[PDB]
Amino acid sequence: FQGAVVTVDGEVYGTYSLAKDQTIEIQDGNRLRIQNGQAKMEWADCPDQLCVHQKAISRTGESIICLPNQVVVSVQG
Amino acid sequence: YFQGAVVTVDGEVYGTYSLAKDQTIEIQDGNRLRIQNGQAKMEWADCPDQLCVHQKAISRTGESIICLPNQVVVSVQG
Ligand SMILES: [Zn+2]
Ligand SMILES: [Zn+2]
Repeated sequence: FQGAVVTVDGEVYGTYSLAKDQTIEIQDGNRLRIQNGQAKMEWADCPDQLCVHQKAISRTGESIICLPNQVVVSVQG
Repeated sequence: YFQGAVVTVDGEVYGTYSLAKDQTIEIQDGNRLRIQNGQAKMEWADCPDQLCVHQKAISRTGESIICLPNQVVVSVQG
């Protein structure tokens, strides 16, 4: 399956299918929304809010990162 | 203040490299980043999937290139 791989401090947190609408609360500091086959950072407690402003991802290799919270979201097949 | 490519390996910041200067960053033995014409691109990697090498060049704040097998994160900050 094609999913959004989430790593926190370099450790794989989980892999979430893009084909299923879901909301992932990543260790209280980030919230990922999977909707219509795309992953987007819906909310974050980081000061810069850069992760929240990155465009939704759906293609293999694409990523969303929250550097202050060491969160990496990546699309893997 | 400058626009640069922040490189993290295993969550540790290695450095920030100005996008305004053409340079090659050899990130340990597994990844090589090329800064050229104000853009950062993964030129080479020893990873099996080669996904980082196929990612589009980045130049805008927040944009990223990641090599998941080698725990390399490249991000534009500033
Ligand atoms: Zn963030
Ligand atoms: Zn790679």
